[PDB]
Amino acid sequence: TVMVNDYYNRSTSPWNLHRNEDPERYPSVIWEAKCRHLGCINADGNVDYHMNSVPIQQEILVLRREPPHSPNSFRLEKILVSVGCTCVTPIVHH
Amino acid sequence: TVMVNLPKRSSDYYNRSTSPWNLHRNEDPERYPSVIWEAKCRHLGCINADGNVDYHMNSVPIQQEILVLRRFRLEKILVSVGCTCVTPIVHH
Ligand SMILES: Clc1ncc(NCc2ccccc2)cc1-c1cccc2ncccc12
Ligand SMILES: Clc1ncc(NCc2ccccc2)cc1-c1cccc2ncccc12
Repeated sequence: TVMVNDYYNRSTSPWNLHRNEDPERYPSVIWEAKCRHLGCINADGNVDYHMNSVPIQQEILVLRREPPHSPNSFRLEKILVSVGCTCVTPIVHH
Repeated sequence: TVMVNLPKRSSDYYNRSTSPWNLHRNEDPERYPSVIWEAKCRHLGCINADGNVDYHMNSVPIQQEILVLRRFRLEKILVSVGCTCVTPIVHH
């Protein structure tokens, strides 16, 4: 316990941004990515299913009000967020 | 003033991507967490169907704003989490 005071439009695996809001959380608003397509954009600008768009996830630190509905008392929490998309081969080498 | 009660690589996307990336160690002993693993794109370009680097396309890092604790105050920093492939800006 302590005291405390456009490029994605040009991607071959493009995404949209989605508002993730939670007043019981700091930061209250987190911008999450959702891939537009299951395939990737090929050279003619069409979705190609020989490759797949996949979201990249990241574990983010967050402050959660503890106990519920407290203006100045928080607990440190980790959550998983989608930060963007990449284009991958659908097969795995494992 | 508020009261606060107090790295791995588990996905294979980094290697399966047309914009693959490596991880670099970002360490700060007066910070929580002290170690963060940041992505860096492997190539300037992206991998084509033949397995070769296409220098016309661009590999670019995906950044995310994250919360860290510094010796105790709260700070927001930007971190690279992966890379995507984009078509370049080719007009004014
Ligand atoms: Cl410009 C382009 N070039 C290649 C690809 N995918 C193929 C590829 C990926 C990696 C390495 C080699 C080749 C896609 C696009 C592309 C992206 C976004 C919008 C587009 N709108 C119209 C036309 C193309 C678009
Ligand atoms: Cl399998 C493959 N297929 C297509 C691409 N990029 C072209 C493309 C992108 C988007 C839409 C259409 C076409 C790249 C790869 C590829 C990716 C990763 C490693 C590889 N290692 C060897 C050979 C290919 C590899």
